[PDB]
Amino acid sequence: PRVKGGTVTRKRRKKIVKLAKGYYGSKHLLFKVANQAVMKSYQYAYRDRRQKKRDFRRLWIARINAAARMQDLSYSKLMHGLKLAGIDINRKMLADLAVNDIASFNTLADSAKKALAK
Amino acid sequence: PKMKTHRGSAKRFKRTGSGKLKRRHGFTSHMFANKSQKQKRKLRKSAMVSAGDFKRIRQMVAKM
Amino acid sequence: KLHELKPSEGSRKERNRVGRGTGSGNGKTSGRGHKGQKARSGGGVRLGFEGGQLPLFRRIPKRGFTNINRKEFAIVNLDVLNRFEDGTEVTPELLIETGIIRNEKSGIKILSDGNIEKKLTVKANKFSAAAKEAIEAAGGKTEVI
Amino acid sequence: KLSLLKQDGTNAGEITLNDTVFGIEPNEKVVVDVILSQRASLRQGTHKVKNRSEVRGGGRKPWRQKGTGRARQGSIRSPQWRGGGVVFGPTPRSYAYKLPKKVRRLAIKSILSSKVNEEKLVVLEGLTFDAPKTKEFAAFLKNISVDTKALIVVAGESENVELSARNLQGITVIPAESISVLEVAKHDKLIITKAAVEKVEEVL
RNA sequence: GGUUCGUGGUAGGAGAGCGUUCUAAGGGCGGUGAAGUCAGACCGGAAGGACUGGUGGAGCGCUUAGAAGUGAGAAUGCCG
RNA sequence: GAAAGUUAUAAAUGAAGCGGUCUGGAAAGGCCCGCCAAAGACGGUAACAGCCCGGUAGUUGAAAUGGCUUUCCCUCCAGAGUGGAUCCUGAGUACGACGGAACACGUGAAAUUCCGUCGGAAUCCGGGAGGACCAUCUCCCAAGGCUAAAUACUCCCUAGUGACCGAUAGUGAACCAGUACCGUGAGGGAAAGGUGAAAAGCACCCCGGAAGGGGAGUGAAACAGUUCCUGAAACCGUGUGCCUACAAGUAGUUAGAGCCCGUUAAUGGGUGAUAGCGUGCCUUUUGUAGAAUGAACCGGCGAGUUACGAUUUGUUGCAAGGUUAAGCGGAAAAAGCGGAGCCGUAGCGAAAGCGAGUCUGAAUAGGGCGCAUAAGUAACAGGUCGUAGACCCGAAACCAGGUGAUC
Ligand SMILES: [Mg+2]
Ligand SMILES: [Mg+2]
Ligand SMILES: [Mg+2]
Ligand SMILES: [Mg+2]
Ligand SMILES: [Mg+2]
Ligand SMILES: [Mg+2]
Ligand SMILES: [Mg+2]
Ligand SMILES: [Mg+2]
Ligand SMILES: [Mg+2]
Ligand SMILES: [Mg+2]
Ligand SMILES: [Mg+2]
Ligand SMILES: [Mg+2]
Ligand SMILES: [Mg+2]
Ligand SMILES: [Mg+2]
Ligand SMILES: [Mg+2]
Ligand SMILES: [Mg+2]
Ligand SMILES: [Mg+2]
Ligand SMILES: [Mg+2]
Ligand SMILES: [Mg+2]
Ligand SMILES: [Mg+2]
Ligand SMILES: [Mg+2]
Ligand SMILES: [Mg+2]
Ligand SMILES: [Mg+2]
Ligand SMILES: [Mg+2]
Ligand SMILES: [Mg+2]
Ligand SMILES: [Mg+2]
Ligand SMILES: [Mg+2]
Ligand SMILES: [Mg+2]
Ligand SMILES: [Mg+2]
Ligand SMILES: [Mg+2]
Ligand SMILES: [Mg+2]
Ligand SMILES: [Mg+2]
Ligand SMILES: [Mg+2]
Ligand SMILES: [Mg+2]
Ligand SMILES: [Mg+2]
Ligand SMILES: [Mg+2]
Ligand SMILES: [Mg+2]
Ligand SMILES: [Mg+2]
Ligand SMILES: [Mg+2]
Ligand SMILES: [Mg+2]
Ligand SMILES: [Mg+2]
Ligand SMILES: [Mg+2]
Ligand SMILES: [Mg+2]
Ligand SMILES: [Mg+2]
Ligand SMILES: [Mg+2]
Ligand SMILES: [Mg+2]
Ligand SMILES: [Mg+2]
Ligand SMILES: [Mg+2]
Ligand SMILES: [Mg+2]
Ligand SMILES: [Mg+2]
Ligand SMILES: [Mg+2]
Ligand SMILES: [Mg+2]
Ligand SMILES: [Mg+2]
Ligand SMILES: [Mg+2]
Ligand SMILES: [Mg+2]
Ligand SMILES: [Mg+2]
Ligand SMILES: [Mg+2]
Ligand SMILES: [Mg+2]
Ligand SMILES: [Mg+2]
Ligand SMILES: [Mg+2]
Ligand SMILES: [Mg+2]
Repeated sequence: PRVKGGTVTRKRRKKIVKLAKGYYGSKHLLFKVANQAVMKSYQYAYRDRRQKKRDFRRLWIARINAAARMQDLSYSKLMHGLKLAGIDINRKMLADLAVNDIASFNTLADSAKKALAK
Repeated sequence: PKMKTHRGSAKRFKRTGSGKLKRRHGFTSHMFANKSQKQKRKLRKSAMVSAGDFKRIRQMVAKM
Repeated sequence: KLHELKPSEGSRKERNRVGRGTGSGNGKTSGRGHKGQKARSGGGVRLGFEGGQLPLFRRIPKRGFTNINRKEFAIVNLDVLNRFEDGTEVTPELLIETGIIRNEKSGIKILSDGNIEKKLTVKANKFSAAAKEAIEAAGGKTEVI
Repeated sequence: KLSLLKQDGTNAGEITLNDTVFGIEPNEKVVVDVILSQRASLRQGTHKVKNRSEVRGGGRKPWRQKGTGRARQGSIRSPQWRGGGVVFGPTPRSYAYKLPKKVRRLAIKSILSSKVNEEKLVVLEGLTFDAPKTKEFAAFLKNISVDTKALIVVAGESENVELSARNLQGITVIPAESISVLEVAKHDKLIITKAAVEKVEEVL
């Protein structure tokens, strides 16, 4: 029996053009151009889930550094004192205190400063 | 159509009782003044088709 | 139960189709490689070809001849003949009567493999020396037809 | 083994069927194989397409091999052309095949003994009608509770049994030597007369 | 159901599957609106599958098997 | 040349529901009740009909012509044995030399058959063949002719079937198709199906020369109005929510304010100032973003298949056994019959031959191949191979029959 190729080719191709919604020009209209724009976007999104974790740690580090220099300390000396004393708070929350609750950040900076002095 | 048997191989090959192929040595025609008696006394015997050659000529002699 | 047919498991398999996309491993080149004589349609060499080197069958000599008057016998051993009853006149007609001998090519020859306990009176065209001796050791009698 | 009924629908004694025919353990793997082969041997296989050597036309090279700027072409009936030939397609062919004779006998016994374990076999004293009457067959067919598709197997009977059941939709009549795996499996119940049971056991 | 060791990949080997047309049996829905077509922010590990609404105006699914003219983005490919 | 019967070529009769009710433009549909059936095949009828129509099963029918069978008429006809004096039984024939061909057989140790050219028999006390040839034996009578059925094919007619196509498919041609068109000619050779159940195919009014529109009307529907069912994508436009004229860009992705919305309701939708990262897809390559190749875009079409054999794996039946082929039978069935044949059960040797052994050899030696140490077979499914175009497209060229000196 003959199997003519209807109703299946269009359904699969149209599902790709829908994912290319918002692209410039023919990248959201024509299948071939939109097909390789969808594959590239998946490739860009795959490795940007890795840099998103790198991008934020650099932001926290550069922000704890700014608040620590207001207490006659550098970031590196602050981190050495905290680990030496035993405080286990990570960069995400140390940066949170430096912006929202700067009063408590000075409390942690005192513990780090004392541990570096015996 | 049923496949044909290689007629040039059926004249000089021979099947044993275990499915192997037996042949004769191939340096005994006319230059017997250049070969020692030790060579000639051993080239008159028979030999077996090696495994490498067998895999290449299985289908040519399938029906004897 | 025509709506619940289930063939025996392992008795049937789904065939392989090549050249249907790269997600199946048999896509672009369809299991053929790249750009040879074996990658072409209808390509390939003879069954015994070796690319110009002399074939194996052409560096060994022929041997022998075929006898037109060759005689080939139907072989029955001693163990099969033990199924008869004592004193039975074993005859080539009886052998083909039971169907133990399907075709008597040029005759019947009894060989001496196994053992015989019944005292029989066998008849055939040929006997092996050990087979005739063994039958005579059990009070038998062999007469050549 | 089985209660024997009369045409009027009343009990009429008991009949014992052969245990080597109606009482063996069914082999379901065998029955499926025979059913598939019997269905595949029913198709005509009258189908065909035209190659590139059978479509009218072709031969002449459409244009010059080099210089024109078009692609290389050799005929207008090539497979990739609009009116060209088909590459492989169908061809006239037979599909029939047959299993070894002993396997075909074991499938008949198994399908004919599974209808006993399911209580779907009705032995009957004798079926006959003086004149063909489709109205009387329906009245008969309700005296015994079937209400579905059935296979009527009659050996002696008469010619009025086939005439008076031809118009019914799910009712088929066979003369007791045409019994087969596919026909038995295609129907729900199996009404067989006592005389037809004797002939069936004689064969197998 | 646990423990240990693993899980980049071209040519290539092995396995399990999705989807299309037709056939058989069972069971179904449809002028109170079938297939098709359009839109959507739903579901599955993938191929893919539902639901709701607009158009359309008469056919089409589901389950288990079977058979193939079986799935296209490229051939200076053919036609529009 | 007559008669009887049959059949083909027109046809006749032919059962049973206007059943009630719901939706609906329309009932054949849903629900609830009846009936016919040797008729529940097919098609039509305003949606899906055994009971509305043409019909169907069954039973009937032929003035006329063709066909067949039988009979009558008609026509024509000697067949058995015993003898064997004597006579007849296919002449430039059979054969042979030379040169070719057909025989599965390529001149070969080449029988057999045929052709051209030369030579050239016997004839029953005879002649030919049995794969050079001679002797014996066996079988048979050449150089004259005729012969039905079993076999091959389908331009056609009748009745049917399909796990065949469904308008780029299926015939080149579903439509005034070998047509239009192209060529001096032989020759090559298309595109093109669908209003609606019913034309009920828009009376009349308004703008306009008209075409074409806006009302009104028919219709279930006119966003069904004369390429008219459905009406996708490329492509062309109108309106609008967010952004955009100091900016260096494979156009996206990750973070993200502001503004605008409100979903298959869930860590929702649209657009996005700004910041980080980021050189298309395929092919061919040691290596390509590549200034190496292909693609203007969208849609349809477009490439490992089938038959017969070989081998290996899986499944099933039987098992030292397994299995039938052609064919008879039948419904394009299923049994049944059919054992002819094939594979296995024993191998070794060139062969005679011997045989659980055998060959080589002077050998009781040694060694090679085998048994000891035994599972095959039939059918189906997967992989691969062989013969076929064999995976799809592509040459320049070769041969055969023809058409051309209107240039
Ligand atoms: Mg179709
Ligand atoms: Mg397609
Ligand atoms: Mg955007
Ligand atoms: Mg020599
Ligand atoms: Mg697979
Ligand atoms: Mg691969
Ligand atoms: Mg590809
Ligand atoms: Mg390649
Ligand atoms: Mg290669
Ligand atoms: Mg041609
Ligand atoms: Mg040509
Ligand atoms: Mg065509
Ligand atoms: Mg991997
Ligand atoms: Mg890893
Ligand atoms: Mg594979
Ligand atoms: Mg469909
Ligand atoms: Mg819809
Ligand atoms: Mg295809
Ligand atoms: Mg592709
Ligand atoms: Mg394209
Ligand atoms: Mg009538
Ligand atoms: Mg009537
Ligand atoms: Mg109404
Ligand atoms: Mg009604
Ligand atoms: Mg009908
Ligand atoms: Mg309608
Ligand atoms: Mg209709
Ligand atoms: Mg000659
Ligand atoms: Mg001559
Ligand atoms: Mg003579
Ligand atoms: Mg002979
Ligand atoms: Mg001779
Ligand atoms: Mg003749
Ligand atoms: Mg066409
Ligand atoms: Mg169409
Ligand atoms: Mg002209
Ligand atoms: Mg008007
Ligand atoms: Mg007007
Ligand atoms: Mg109007
Ligand atoms: Mg109206
Ligand atoms: Mg319509
Ligand atoms: Mg339209
Ligand atoms: Mg559009
Ligand atoms: Mg500036
Ligand atoms: Mg600006
Ligand atoms: Mg730059
Ligand atoms: Mg950016
Ligand atoms: Mg860039
Ligand atoms: Mg390329
Ligand atoms: Mg290079
Ligand atoms: Mg190139
Ligand atoms: Mg280009
Ligand atoms: Mg394109
Ligand atoms: Mg192949
Ligand atoms: Mg087996
Ligand atoms: Mg017949
Ligand atoms: Mg039949
Ligand atoms: Mg031998
Ligand atoms: Mg030995
Ligand atoms: Mg010797
Ligand atoms: Mg001329």
